[PDB]
Amino acid sequence: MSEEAFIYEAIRTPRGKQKNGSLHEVKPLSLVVGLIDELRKRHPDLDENLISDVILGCVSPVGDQGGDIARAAVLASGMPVTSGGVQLNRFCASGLEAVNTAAQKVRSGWDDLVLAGGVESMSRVPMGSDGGAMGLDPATNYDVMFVPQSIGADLIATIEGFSREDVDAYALRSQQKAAEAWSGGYFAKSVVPVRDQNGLLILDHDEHMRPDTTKEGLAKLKPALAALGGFDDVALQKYHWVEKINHVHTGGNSSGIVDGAALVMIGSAAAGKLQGLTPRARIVATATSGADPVIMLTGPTPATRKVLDRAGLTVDDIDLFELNEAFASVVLKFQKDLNIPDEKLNVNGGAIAMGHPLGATGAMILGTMVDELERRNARRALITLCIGGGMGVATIIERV
Amino acid sequence: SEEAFIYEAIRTPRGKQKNGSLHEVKPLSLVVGLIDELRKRHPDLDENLISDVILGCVSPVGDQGGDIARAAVLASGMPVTSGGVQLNRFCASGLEAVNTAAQKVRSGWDDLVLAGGVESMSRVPMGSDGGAMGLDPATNYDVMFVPQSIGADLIATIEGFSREDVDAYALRSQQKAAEAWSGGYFAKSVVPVRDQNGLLILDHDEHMRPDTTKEGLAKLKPAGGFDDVALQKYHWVEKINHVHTGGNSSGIVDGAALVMIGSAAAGKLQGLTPRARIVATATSGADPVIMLTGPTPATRKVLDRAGLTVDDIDLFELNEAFASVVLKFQKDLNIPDEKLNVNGGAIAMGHPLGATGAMILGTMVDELERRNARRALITLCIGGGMGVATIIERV
Amino acid sequence: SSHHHHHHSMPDNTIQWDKDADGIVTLTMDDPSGSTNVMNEAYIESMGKAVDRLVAEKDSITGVVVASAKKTFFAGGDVKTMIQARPEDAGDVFNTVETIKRQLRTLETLGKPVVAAINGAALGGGLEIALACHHRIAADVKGSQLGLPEVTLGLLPGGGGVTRTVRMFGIQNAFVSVLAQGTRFKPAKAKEIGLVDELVATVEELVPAAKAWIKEELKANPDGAGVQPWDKKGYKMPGGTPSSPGLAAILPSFPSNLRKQLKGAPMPAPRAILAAAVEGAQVDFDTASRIESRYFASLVTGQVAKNMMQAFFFDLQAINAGGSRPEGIGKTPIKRIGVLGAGMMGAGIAYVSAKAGYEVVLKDVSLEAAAKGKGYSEKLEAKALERGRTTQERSDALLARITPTADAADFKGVDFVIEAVFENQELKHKVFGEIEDIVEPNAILGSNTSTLPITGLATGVKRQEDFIGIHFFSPVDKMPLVEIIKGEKTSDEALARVFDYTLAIGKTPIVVNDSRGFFTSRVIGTFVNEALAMLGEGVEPASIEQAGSQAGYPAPPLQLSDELNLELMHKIAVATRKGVEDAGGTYQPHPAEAVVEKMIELGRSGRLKGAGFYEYADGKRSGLWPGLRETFKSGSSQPPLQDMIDRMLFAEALETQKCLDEGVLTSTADANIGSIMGIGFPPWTGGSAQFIVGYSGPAGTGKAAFVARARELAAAYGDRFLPPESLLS
Ligand SMILES: Oc1ccc(/C=C/c2cc(O)cc(O)c2)cc1
Ligand SMILES: Oc1ccc(/C=C/c2cc(O)cc(O)c2)cc1
Repeated sequence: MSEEAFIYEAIRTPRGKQKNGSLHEVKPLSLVVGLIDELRKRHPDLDENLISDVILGCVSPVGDQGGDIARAAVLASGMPVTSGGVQLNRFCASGLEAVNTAAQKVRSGWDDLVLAGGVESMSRVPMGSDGGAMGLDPATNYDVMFVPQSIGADLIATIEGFSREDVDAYALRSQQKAAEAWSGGYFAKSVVPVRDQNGLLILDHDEHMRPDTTKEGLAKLKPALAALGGFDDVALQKYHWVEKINHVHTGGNSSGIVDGAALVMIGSAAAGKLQGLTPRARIVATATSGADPVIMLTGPTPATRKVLDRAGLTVDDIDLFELNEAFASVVLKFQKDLNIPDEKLNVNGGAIAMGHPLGATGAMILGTMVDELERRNARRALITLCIGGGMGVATIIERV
Repeated sequence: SEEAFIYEAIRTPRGKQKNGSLHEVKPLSLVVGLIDELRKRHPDLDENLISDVILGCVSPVGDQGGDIARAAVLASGMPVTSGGVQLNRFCASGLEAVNTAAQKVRSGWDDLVLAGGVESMSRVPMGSDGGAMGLDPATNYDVMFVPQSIGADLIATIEGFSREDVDAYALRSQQKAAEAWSGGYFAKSVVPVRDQNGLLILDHDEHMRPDTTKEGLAKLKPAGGFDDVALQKYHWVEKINHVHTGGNSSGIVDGAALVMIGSAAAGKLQGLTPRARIVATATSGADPVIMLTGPTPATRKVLDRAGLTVDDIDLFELNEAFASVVLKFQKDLNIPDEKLNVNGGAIAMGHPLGATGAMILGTMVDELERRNARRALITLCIGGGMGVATIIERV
Repeated sequence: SSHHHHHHSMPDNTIQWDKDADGIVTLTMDDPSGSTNVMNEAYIESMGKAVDRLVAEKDSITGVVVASAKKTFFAGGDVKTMIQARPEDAGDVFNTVETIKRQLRTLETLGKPVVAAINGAALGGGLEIALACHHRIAADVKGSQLGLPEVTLGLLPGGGGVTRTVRMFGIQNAFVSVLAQGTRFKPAKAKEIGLVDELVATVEELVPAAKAWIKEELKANPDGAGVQPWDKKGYKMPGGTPSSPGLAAILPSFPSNLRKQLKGAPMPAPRAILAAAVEGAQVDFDTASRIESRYFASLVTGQVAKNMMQAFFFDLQAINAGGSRPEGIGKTPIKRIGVLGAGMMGAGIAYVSAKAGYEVVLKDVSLEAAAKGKGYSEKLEAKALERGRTTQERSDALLARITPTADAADFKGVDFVIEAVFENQELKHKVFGEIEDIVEPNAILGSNTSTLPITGLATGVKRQEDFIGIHFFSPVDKMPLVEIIKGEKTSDEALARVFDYTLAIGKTPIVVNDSRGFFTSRVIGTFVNEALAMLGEGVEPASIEQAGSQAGYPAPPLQLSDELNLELMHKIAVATRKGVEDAGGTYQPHPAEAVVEKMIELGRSGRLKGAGFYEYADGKRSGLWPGLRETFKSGSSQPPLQDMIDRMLFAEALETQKCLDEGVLTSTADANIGSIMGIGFPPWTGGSAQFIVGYSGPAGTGKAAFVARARELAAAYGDRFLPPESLLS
């Protein structure tokens, strides 16, 4: 609780779509090595031996993402072999948990300069490829009342009273703000185009964005593992006061299945000054809590409220709110509960437009707020992600 | 600022690979059984104060996939606010979880954290998750991937450790592990595994061969062109002396371990007694073609970070992945022979990858209290050229 | 390691040994302790000696044939022993099934072909013995059945049934089709699904055809002789293993689909069968078998298994053995039956009476309606022709015995009357007066009544000795209970005639003394009234329905109230208030009566009116009435769900104890089976009377815990939950 943790770099790859994606031919290890090579290009005189660890979030650490992909990144990129490399899985907020763990390692004073981020090539390693106890253990599945994300989001919209037009209204809002951010050049210096072993361009934009989205086209989409029956009954067996679940979530108001990776360089003030690094933002506080595991998606609210209380701040003190756009109802509930002003919530669009690379999303939307706090010349931003099982993770950053 | 303390440190018995007693037990059940034992020792523990559960797991696939730490929180009925995160740092996943838990407590943003690991290698063999360094010819052909067993034989070749030398340490590990069990050293920490009816499944480390003799170790045989690959980097070595067998290498077993770590105020708020204090942690490494060399620079890093030397440490606990690794480590730092792995190691009791770091960590917590000794240093040779080290102090 | 029960007077011997000149041993099971080979201590020792002898003489043995000398092959086990298994006896239970499977596993891996000669019923451990063989031949004989129905008793196939069926059909097919519901199969159906390989016309061909298969298998396939598919190098589980990408995509939906089918009821047996199946498919056959033993031991030592074994075994045995029938009465068949009325009840009684081989006359007010009463049988026969259960030759015989008419003279020559026109005493008195003389002189005069006392209805006929209540349930083709109501003037002979008539039409009878509400209607009334009271108290209607479903009921209570018509419930309350204010006492109205009258005032009296607690469109429930929450301010009272669930179960359980105290019922077997099969009391309880002695909650178990929980509900919801003195010390 002594050393302050500072963000020095926060970059990410463009998010390639699932069907006919440009990044499908790129091994997820190469997505991380490309970002490491970009950090070297920006800081050629950085003694990489001072980097004590590389922490990558990955929700499906199997196949191309198995065998500690963080360690493979350290070895393949020619980094100093003493730089460690660890993979962690906290589902959706694995990317931010990696950043938070790196910040906490610097705070303890026992690590000095840490790389953090995530990687998720969902077109190559689909969600669920790793299996899991909940699934291969019917005794556990039957007890915990396992319910997928999409059903919990429909349940949130049913309880809170979010109509099908309400969620599609936010879905259009995300597509519009994401297109305005790209046209304004906001992502020009943080989205690092992916190239092959010859330097040829593979992808330079978030190809999942449908910027010509209209209200009428969103209404023609039909609601979407969850197709296999029983999950509605299991959900309503716990939430017995709810009679019918209004399935409002489609592929146009839910987070997109994409490939991508992100890297955040975190270290102490002494480490940055020794390497000639300008601190961009400061990690003010982090928090971890959760909520019910049958509704699952709700859970960011205690994490946001605890990180605000931990930093001694209120909602009014935060300039920008960045919540992962897993489902429109989750963001609408989060906005409704905390009375978040609309002009401060996901000001550059979210996962509905640009995609949700599970293990890498937490670091992507974190680095998004570092760039937007500077571009707006604002002070504080709060970044949070819901997680399956009800276990949110929130983080407050301050521009420096 | 805040100091991290160890309040509990338990582990399951290690069940062997072939015809193992724990083969029918899901690795999730191994963690839940340890959570229930923590409840038995502190039934009035406010579980809402537990902010995270950090489990190490090297092969998080099948029964161990889907964030097994989160599955343990839900299946055991723990509060849903208690988090749950799986991490994989090869052989150090057990100790990295403990270290991360201590670093989260030091930062002041977590109050009470559970840490440990789980590895059911009989159900999920290592390598079941795949990987790039093995299943990607571009990066495999570049980083010179060599199995850790060949690196251990290469260590014995360079340092001049004979087949008798590594087998001598193997017999020593069997003797000390058997002496610790009969002496009751593991009575409180090894939590027997039972089924859903309460019937006994396993109450001891069944991989141990306590009647080991040096003549029997010599009758063992040493277990894709990796020899040529290793010598291409260590070009001054003509031929590798393959001295490691199944008798002088770590056993493939199933097991799990749990450690409860929190701040001084957290334990005082919940009526807990500190058993030991986490003093320092460190991470470094060396050449990944020889792999198991991270412990030596990481041990020096944790000694300098705590302002201590070898003469200040009472007990040294290095994971017995291979006999040559421990002998190489003992010669480098001039470790006294009566201080090194005093209660036996993985050669006798087994090496359940993701859980070993937390097992040998809790093993030293008990031995410090049993001897009324002060300090102990715990290190594991991570796979791929890394190393973790942790210094604990008795309270 | 041993094939025997203990390593350190002895049991009997139930297996005969015979080795032919070819080296084929024929194990003939013939337990001298009964007419059926069961899996008791005598069998385990007998098979233990025989399996030992197969190994000792393995040089002079080329094949094995497992046959039976009973009418059945092998059926069931020792329920008298399993129902006594305490939780402390989990070690003995685990060791017993491990010994049982150790014998079959040695028989299965003998290096020689083993053929099962299934001459009759092979249920439970019987089919498990056959599954251990390499070839199964069944004699296509009448009455033969094959299946693993231990889930119906709260158990699971612990003798390898779970492990082997999953090895044969995969996780999904073995669970859904065989294990989850304990489905029984005729021999022809068994061969189709893979439970049986061959069929023979008569039982005398079994042992010869078995030895013929051994000889051909030894010559045609000498390498893989006596080797199961899961003991070969390249075995591939059908549908894949839990690690297969195709099965791992649908595997997480199996527990949710099961939790959907059971509606959240606390029935642990199907949950354990699925766990043992999936966990077993991840390991070798022997490790899978041991996991099967542990899940079996967790069920036998549990309470639900004891509730179901008490109800569906012991309680059903006593009823079917004439427990409530008078002791010394003779039997007299009936020629023709007369069903008065062609409603959903009268038409239903006409179908089940004809399907057992009895001529029926269906008299109604008009021939237009009597024809549509017989149409109930036509629409159930057309549903049996497209599905293929009955043939065309058989279906014509059923509908022929139904003679729909509107003339009262067609009842000439009827020795069994079953009236079902309407709940009105002066109507039944008039309807019976029009028919009591045209029928036979010694005819049974039955009446399908729900509440009107039989003694009062008998004052409208002459020979009251043959007047009795025969209460059926809608729909009659499905509901298996017949509530025989003994009027004050009914003779003991009339009880037996209706008793044997109930067994002749394939239904389960209970004998009930005359009382307002009898047993079924009176107890089920406390069930719907407790839910209506909850609605008036402000509890969410969706929670009330979920509470009824998670309790184990087949239909939620508000849904059932619409089908029972709230006008009838108001009608009963007026009658109950009439029998109290006239006897000299003050009436204590049930709090649900205020909700009944409110729904009547709003014109929503039930599904009959087309509007009740649910809305109706196209003749089907269209959801809960949106105005229902506004009418009763739903949500203002949010009790825990377990409090709602217990309030319904305890109301019926306490009302059943009153019926046993007043003399309405004479045995707990009638109370349990009558509540289960009559009003749909959840089977996991084992009956409304078993629910008391077998209660299990957070406070404890047993009758003492039931009283404590009843007093807990009484102090927080009303004095109606106070237990009678019969349950108090
Ligand atoms: O309604 C009923 C429900 C269940 C049963 C039990 C049937 C049965 C018969 C056997 O030979 C073995 C067995 O394990 C079960 C009977 C009637
Ligand atoms: O399908 C099956 C169903 C039940 C059983 C158990 C039989 C049994 C017999 C005993 O004498 C004692 C006992 O504890 C159990 C075996 C197979």
